Amino acid sequence: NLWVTVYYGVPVWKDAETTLFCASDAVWATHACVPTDPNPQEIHLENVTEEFNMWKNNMVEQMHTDIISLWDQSLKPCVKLTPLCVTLQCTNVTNNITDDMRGELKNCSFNMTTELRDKKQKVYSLFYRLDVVQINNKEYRLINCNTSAITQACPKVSFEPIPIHYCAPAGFAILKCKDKKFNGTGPCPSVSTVQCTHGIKPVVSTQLLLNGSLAEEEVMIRSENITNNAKNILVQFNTPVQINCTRPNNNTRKSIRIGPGQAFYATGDIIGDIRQAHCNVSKATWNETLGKVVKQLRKHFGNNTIIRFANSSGGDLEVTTHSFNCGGEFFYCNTSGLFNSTWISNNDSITLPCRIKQIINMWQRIGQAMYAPPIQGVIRCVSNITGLILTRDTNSTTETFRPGGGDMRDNWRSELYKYKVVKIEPLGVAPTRCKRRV
Amino acid sequence: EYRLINCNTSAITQACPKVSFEPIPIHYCAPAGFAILKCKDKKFNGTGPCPSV
Amino acid sequence: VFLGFLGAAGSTMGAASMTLTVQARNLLSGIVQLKLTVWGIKQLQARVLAVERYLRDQQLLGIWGCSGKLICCTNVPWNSSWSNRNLSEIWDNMTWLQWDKEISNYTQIIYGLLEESQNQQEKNEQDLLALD
Amino acid sequence: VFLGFLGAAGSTMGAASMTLTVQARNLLSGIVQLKLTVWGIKQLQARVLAVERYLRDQQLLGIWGCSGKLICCTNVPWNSSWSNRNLSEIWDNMTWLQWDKEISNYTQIIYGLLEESQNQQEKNEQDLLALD
Amino acid sequence: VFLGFLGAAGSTMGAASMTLTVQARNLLSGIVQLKLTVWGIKQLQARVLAVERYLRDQQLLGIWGCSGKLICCTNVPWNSSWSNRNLSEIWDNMTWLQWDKEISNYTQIIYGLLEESQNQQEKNEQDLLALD
Ligand SMILES: *[C@@H]1O[C@H](CO)[C@@H](O[C@@H]2O[C@H](CO)[C@@H](O[C@@H]3O[C@H](CO[C@H]4O[C@H](CO)[C@@H](O)[C@H](O[C@H]5O[C@H](CO)[C@@H](O)[C@H](O)[C@@H]5O)[C@@H]4O)[C@@H](O)[C@H](O[C@H]4O[C@H](CO)[C@@H](O)[C@H](O)[C@@H]4O[C@H]4O[C@H](CO)[C@@H](O)[C@H](O)[C@@H]4O)[C@@H]3O)[C@H](O)[C@H]2NC(C)=O)[C@H](O)[C@H]1NC(C)=O
Ligand SMILES: *[C@@H]1O[C@H](CO)[C@@H](O[C@@H]2O[C@H](CO)[C@@H](O[C@@H]3O[C@H](CO)[C@@H](O)[C@H](O)[C@@H]3O)[C@H](O)[C@H]2NC(C)=O)[C@H](O)[C@H]1NC(C)=O
Ligand SMILES: *[C@@H]1O[C@H](CO)[C@@H](O[C@@H]2O[C@H](CO)[C@@H](O[C@@H]3O[C@H](CO)[C@@H](O)[C@H](O)[C@@H]3O)[C@H](O)[C@H]2NC(C)=O)[C@H](O)[C@H]1NC(C)=O
Ligand SMILES: *[C@@H]1O[C@H](CO)[C@@H](O[C@@H]2O[C@H](CO)[C@@H](O[C@@H]3O[C@H](CO)[C@@H](O)[C@H](O)[C@@H]3O)[C@H](O)[C@H]2NC(C)=O)[C@H](O)[C@H]1NC(C)=O
Ligand SMILES: *[C@@H]1O[C@H](CO)[C@@H](O[C@@H]2O[C@H](CO)[C@@H](O[C@@H]3O[C@H](CO)[C@@H](O)[C@H](O)[C@@H]3O)[C@H](O)[C@H]2NC(C)=O)[C@H](O)[C@H]1NC(C)=O
Ligand SMILES: *[C@@H]1O[C@H](CO)[C@@H](O[C@@H]2O[C@H](CO)[C@@H](O[C@@H]3O[C@H](CO)[C@@H](O)[C@H](O)[C@@H]3O)[C@H](O)[C@H]2NC(C)=O)[C@H](O)[C@H]1NC(C)=O
Ligand SMILES: *[C@@H]1O[C@H](CO)[C@@H](O[C@@H]2O[C@H](CO)[C@@H](O[C@@H]3O[C@H](CO)[C@@H](O)[C@H](O)[C@@H]3O)[C@H](O)[C@H]2NC(C)=O)[C@H](O)[C@H]1NC(C)=O
Ligand SMILES: *[C@@H]1O[C@H](CO)[C@@H](O[C@@H]2O[C@H](CO)[C@@H](O)[C@H](O)[C@H]2NC(C)=O)[C@H](O)[C@H]1NC(C)=O
Ligand SMILES: *[C@@H]1O[C@H](CO)[C@@H](O[C@@H]2O[C@H](CO)[C@@H](O)[C@H](O)[C@H]2NC(C)=O)[C@H](O)[C@H]1NC(C)=O
Ligand SMILES: *[C@@H]1O[C@H](CO)[C@@H](O[C@@H]2O[C@H](CO)[C@@H](O)[C@H](O)[C@H]2NC(C)=O)[C@H](O)[C@H]1NC(C)=O
Ligand SMILES: *[C@@H]1O[C@H](CO)[C@@H](O[C@@H]2O[C@H](CO)[C@@H](O)[C@H](O)[C@H]2NC(C)=O)[C@H](O)[C@H]1NC(C)=O
Ligand SMILES: *[C@@H]1O[C@H](CO)[C@@H](O[C@@H]2O[C@H](CO)[C@@H](O)[C@H](O)[C@H]2NC(C)=O)[C@H](O)[C@H]1NC(C)=O
Ligand SMILES: *[C@@H]1O[C@H](CO)[C@@H](O[C@@H]2O[C@H](CO)[C@@H](O)[C@H](O)[C@H]2NC(C)=O)[C@H](O)[C@H]1NC(C)=O
Ligand SMILES: *[C@@H]1O[C@H](CO)[C@@H](O[C@@H]2O[C@H](CO)[C@@H](O)[C@H](O)[C@H]2NC(C)=O)[C@H](O)[C@H]1NC(C)=O
Ligand SMILES: *[C@@H]1O[C@H](CO)[C@@H](O[C@@H]2O[C@H](CO)[C@@H](O)[C@H](O)[C@H]2NC(C)=O)[C@H](O)[C@H]1NC(C)=O
Ligand SMILES: *[C@@H]1O[C@H](CO)[C@@H](O[C@@H]2O[C@H](CO)[C@@H](O)[C@H](O)[C@H]2NC(C)=O)[C@H](O)[C@H]1NC(C)=O
Ligand SMILES: *[C@@H]1O[C@H](CO)[C@@H](O[C@@H]2O[C@H](CO)[C@@H](O)[C@H](O)[C@H]2NC(C)=O)[C@H](O)[C@H]1NC(C)=O
Ligand SMILES: *[C@@H]1O[C@H](CO)[C@@H](O)[C@H](O)[C@H]1NC(C)=O
Ligand SMILES: *[C@@H]1O[C@H](CO)[C@@H](O)[C@H](O)[C@H]1NC(C)=O
Ligand SMILES: *[C@@H]1O[C@H](CO)[C@@H](O)[C@H](O)[C@H]1NC(C)=O
Repeated sequence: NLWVTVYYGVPVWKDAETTLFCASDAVWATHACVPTDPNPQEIHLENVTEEFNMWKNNMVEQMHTDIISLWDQSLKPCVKLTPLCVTLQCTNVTNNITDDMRGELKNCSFNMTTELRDKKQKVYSLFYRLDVVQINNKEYRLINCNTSAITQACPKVSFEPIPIHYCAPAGFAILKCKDKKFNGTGPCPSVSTVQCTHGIKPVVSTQLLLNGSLAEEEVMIRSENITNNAKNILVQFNTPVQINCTRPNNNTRKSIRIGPGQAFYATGDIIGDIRQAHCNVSKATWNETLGKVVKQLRKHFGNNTIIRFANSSGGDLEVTTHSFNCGGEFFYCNTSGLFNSTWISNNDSITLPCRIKQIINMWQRIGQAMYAPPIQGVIRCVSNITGLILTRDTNSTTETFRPGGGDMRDNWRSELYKYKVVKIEPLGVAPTRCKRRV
Repeated sequence: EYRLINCNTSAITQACPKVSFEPIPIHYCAPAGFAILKCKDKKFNGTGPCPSV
Repeated sequence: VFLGFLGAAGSTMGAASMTLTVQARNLLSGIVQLKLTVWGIKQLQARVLAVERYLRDQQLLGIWGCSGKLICCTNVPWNSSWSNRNLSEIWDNMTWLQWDKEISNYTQIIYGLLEESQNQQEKNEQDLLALD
Repeated sequence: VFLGFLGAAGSTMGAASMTLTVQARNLLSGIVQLKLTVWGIKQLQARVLAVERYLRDQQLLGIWGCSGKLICCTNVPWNSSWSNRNLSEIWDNMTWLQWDKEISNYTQIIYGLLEESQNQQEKNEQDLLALD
Repeated sequence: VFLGFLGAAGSTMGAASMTLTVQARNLLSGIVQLKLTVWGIKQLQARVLAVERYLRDQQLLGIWGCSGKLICCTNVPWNSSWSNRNLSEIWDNMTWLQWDKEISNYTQIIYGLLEESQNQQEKNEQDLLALD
């Protein structure tokens, strides 16, 4: 007869959420974080299979709110720009006649309170017409002042995305499938496990995904519900698509001592190649990759349907255009130049017009706003487009797709789908032929 | 015309009239597993072996 | 042969029992190594939860007179209603995950007798053997 | 019969010993399950103090060679000065609370020999039995 | 004779072994007893680190089938390459600090066999003695 035998160290686990913590090397917000191991360990697990589900992966939720928390903490100790909310006296800026630049900035002046709380000083600064609005030269207002206060980001702190690793506490395991195929959820024939995750950069962007990871095999299409056009579609590329964006303005920073003590960085003068900031895209590369994407689409909609690509529905600029950070500066680009195509039934280069804003609102959050300091000198950078955030638009053939975003949990999820966290249960029992003596 | 010297560098805060600045003897302790070692050697160069620990 | 953490997870319960310690070590792990700040109380909380997580079950093994754990026998007989399979149908043809899939239904029920029967009776008895 | 947490508190020490485990479990309990905030570091502090509170005495039982606790014997004889009563006057006619009322006077004194005597001598001895 | 915490630190390893418990007690110590504030999370952190510091190694002694610690034997033979000295050259003529000075070189190496060999083999074996 068999008896109850007690076992400990049993290799079993249940899907469970706990509090994850970071790790990264030894700028943005990361210093108070445990350095990574010089030899991150892993182990493929043979005969071990189980389901993943990226759409209920609470790792995303934590990461999201943690990044937000970091953001706020990095701003509290910086200078508040409360006394900037004043009536502005502004005029057009006579760019090289006649007018290709459309101005876009105003030579605003105003009676400003200085360190000598008492006698004020008439000063001036160049502002983008996206930041200011006419009251009622003419009178203008900082747009934020009708919604909330605004804080100047410190000139020392940066916004450069840094690779972050996530680790689980003892008793919890980081599981990672290596299956090159994945529908977004279901069993994985090839499952491994790791100490911690790979370095993920906290890149904030809409519409286009930047500097992410690459997919293997073919282009990956992932969606909570492909047939439901109330949902959206994640597209992961196989090959990095280069994009090179430039701001050809060697401008200065007429910092103004609007104390007491604390200093404000206003916009000095704009000189150099007065052209609109824009992005350069390899056209043939875009066409080629887009095609590869359409192949996938064909595979989930039929071998006799029509695929069209267009821009967004419009509205809030933050959603309408492609937003991203380069070197502290915030760009808004008209991606109509990319998302304008079509496919049937079965250099060259592209220039994307961009705009610059200085007053921005993070993560759709209202109640506060952050002032970007102007960055001195010409700003230009390059990155890898590694995926798309697409939405699905008389429904028997032609379908139209367009870029979206808004919810930045989407961005974190586009990477964390490779991971899941489980809770180990060391204690188990089993029937064994054994009668225990004294 | 004169100016408070601090105003060109930063803001300034008034120390509370109740709080004092009198130095008070503080003792330091280590958590369990750690030991506080103390040489009693009247001689010491600033570093090196102590015959009497 | 050293396999690695959970290296035997994809094997039969008999096979897996070979290397329970390789797992045991990292069940508590250890090491790891402007105030507050994000992570400031998260590494705190997590590292705490690890300790609790561990001891909560370790104490049960303390109560279930074994202590010298990973494996130990009892004097509680196995009730046939708790998944009636043969040893070769169990130990030589089933993983631990597959095992739990079934037996998990009677977890607290089995714990009842483990928490008690023997622990109660093994003692008293001894106290009586100490009479002389 | 399951009585409940401290269910035997109002009985003789002999009777109470029947169900020490029912209490033992909840001596550490476990489970439980804008930053800071009131309670934010209080649940923290309390849950910590529980762990320390437990182990501080558990280690003593570790030192006092038993480990398999709730009950164990020693090789230290009882000094008659420590409340000279008969077994029936003690075990069959006194609660644990009433017991402490008296014996608490010699707590550290008794701990001295428990902390030592046997722990010292049981060993060495064994080391010597291992000679052959 | 009570010496005090680390009172035998300046003696031979043989002599020092007499009073290991006097040290053992304070390895975890216990007791100790506007928000945040300096010290507010430092006493916190420190007291935590003490608990972890302790258990991290205590678990190893749990794995190394002894538990009844301070001293216990194994079934692992000593490799002569690990500082080849005689017992009188070691135990009767060397402090623990001096000992570590040398043997520390093979710490993890020795731990390998302690973590395993016996722990693996002592068991199975027993399981087989339980056949009848
Ligand atoms: C997708 O990923 C890619 C790949 O990671 C990203 O591409 C990177 O983008 C970052 C910006 O986000 C670029 O960083 C820049 O690097 C510049 C080059 O510096 C190197 O060359 C210089 C010139 O000789 C050397 O002196 C440097 O050496 C030193 O620094 C390193 C690192 O600290 C040390 O390890 C060395 O020991 C040296 O000390 C480098 O080798 C760099 O100049 C530039 O820094 C300026 O600009 C930043 C703000 O961006 C200022 O904070 C900083 O003060 C610098 O400004 C000074 O210099 C400029 C020069 O003109 C002056 O104009 C200023 O007045 C001031 O004096 C910055 O760090 C990086 O080049 C780039 N990498 C690649 C692969 O191209 C993409 O960003 C990413 N995409 C997205 C969407 O983010
Ligand atoms: C801050 O800049 C504002 C303009 O942005 C200056 O406003 C000027 O303020 C004075 C006082 O209110 C006005 O002067 C008065 O005007 C009336 C009519 O012209 C005249 O009757 C009075 O004798 C007196 O001069 C002035 O008109 C007004 N300017 C405008 C454009 O409205 C203000 O002076 C600035 N402060 C600093 C310190 O320079
Ligand atoms: C933007 O508005 C600012 C005022 O807010 C204008 O500032 C003016 O800038 C010029 C060039 O720096 C200054 O002119 C120089 O002044 C000195 C002394 O008067 C003179 O020696 C030089 O020959 C030259 O004229 C001017 O004084 C300054 N004004 C003030 C109030 O400081 C700037 O012109 C505006 N830009 C646009 C396009 O209107
Ligand atoms: C993927 O999501 C889509 C939409 O979010 C789900 O589509 C829903 O499918 C059901 C079954 O075809 C439709 O229900 C039927 O609707 C008609 C009219 O309302 C009603 O007469 C029937 O009694 C029945 O409820 C539902 O309307 C349709 N929703 C929409 C937006 O078209 C689909 O079920 C989702 N798939 C997954 C696995 O959940
Ligand atoms: C992963 O699962 C596979 C089955 O899907 C397990 O395969 C087993 O692997 C071992 C090693 O290759 C085979 O054992 C060898 O078999 C031969 C003939 O029976 C015998 O001569 C050797 O002494 C040895 O036992 C075993 O037959 C093979 N099983 C089958 C179905 O092919 C593997 O064990 C699994 N790994 C885990 C960790 O459980
Ligand atoms: C609470 O204290 C009361 C006394 O104040 C304890 O009463 C005892 O209760 C038990 C159960 O009813 C009685 O035991 C039974 O007695 C009869 C005759 O002696 C015997 O035939 C049965 O086998 C059984 O032992 C006991 O006599 C009674 N004591 C007295 C003084 O009446 C009760 O045990 C206390 N509870 C706690 C948890 O200690
Ligand atoms: C500190 O180190 C000193 C040596 O530097 C140790 O000295 C030893 O002290 C004991 C006690 O005074 C001596 O033991 C006695 O020796 C006599 C003759 O051998 C014997 O008749 C007694 O039964 C007893 O053993 C010992 O000889 C002396 N050693 C020497 C070199 O003089 C002392 O033990 C050290 N303390 C620590 C804690 O290790
Ligand atoms: C600043 O220049 C802009 C053109 O760059 C002028 O814009 C005109 O503004 C009025 C009022 O909104 C409209 O009636 C005109 O149709 C606008 N013109 C165009 C080209 O859109 C504005 O008048 C200029 N201000 C100054 C003082 O001359
Ligand atoms: C706060 O100011 C904003 C502009 O900075 C106002 O926004 C306008 O809101 C109405 C209603 O949604 C729209 O018709 C306008 O087009 C918005 N303007 C822009 C710039 O987007 C908003 O009305 C202001 N609130 C207060 C109470 O006046
Ligand atoms: C993930 O793949 C699974 C199959 O592995 C898909 O499951 C199908 O789901 C629909 C909706 O519940 C059912 O009609 C099918 O019968 C399911 N298939 C099977 C095999 O059960 C699911 O659609 C996939 N998701 C993605 C986004 O493609
Ligand atoms: C763009 O992504 C490509 C991967 O497709 C990256 O390629 C790496 O490029 C460097 C420089 O040539 C090589 O050292 C690496 O070995 C390349 N990787 C591979 C996979 O071939 C490139 O680094 C990416 N750029 C950005 C800015 O991240
Ligand atoms: C669409 O038609 C293509 C052929 O034009 C089909 O392609 C097959 O796809 C599967 C999956 O990749 C392969 O197993 C076959 O070998 C492919 N055939 C050939 C000719 O390459 C695909 O099956 C078609 N889809 C529909 C729904 O019928
Ligand atoms: C959408 O892109 C197409 C090219 O893919 C653009 O087509 C141009 O359309 C105009 C109007 O019919 C013609 O004058 C051009 O000759 C067309 N170009 C070519 C390549 O045929 C169209 O302009 C684009 N729309 C957007 C808003 O940019
Ligand atoms: C801030 O004010 C201080 C005086 O309160 C200025 O200090 C002078 O600095 C120069 C350069 O080091 C020295 O020549 C003077 O002797 C300093 N004065 C004294 C009182 O030490 C400093 O220049 C001021 N900064 C600003 C921007 O004006
Ligand atoms: C094994 O445990 C089962 C419950 O898991 C016990 O089942 C009882 O069996 C008897 C006989 O069929 C019935 O009278 C009871 O009603 C059953 N209980 C329930 C919960 O269904 C069985 O008694 C147990 N065997 C041992 C020896 O205790
Ligand atoms: C029992 O412990 C008591 C102290 O609790 C010891 O009492 C000593 O007894 C002798 C004889 O009466 C006196 O010389 C001492 O002065 C007493 N000590 C004190 C503290 O009063 C007694 O020795 C102990 N018995 C055992 C066997 O050790
Ligand atoms: C004792 O351990 C040493 C290593 O610390 C072992 O040394 C090996 O000895 C043999 C014979 O000289 C050599 O072939 C090996 O290359 C040595 N290893 C190294 C690391 O140098 C020795 O085998 C061990 N003895 C026991 C019984 O295991
Ligand atoms: C138990 O296994 C034997 C063979 O060893 C088999 O005859 C019997 O069917 C097995 N049990 C079950 C419930 O079938
Ligand atoms: C011990 O009990 C006996 C009866 O069992 C009694 O004669 C004696 O008085 C008791 N002890 C005390 C101190 O009285
Ligand atoms: C071991 O000690 C003996 C004396 O007991 C000695 O003869 C021999 O030299 C010692 N070992 C070493 C390595 O010398």
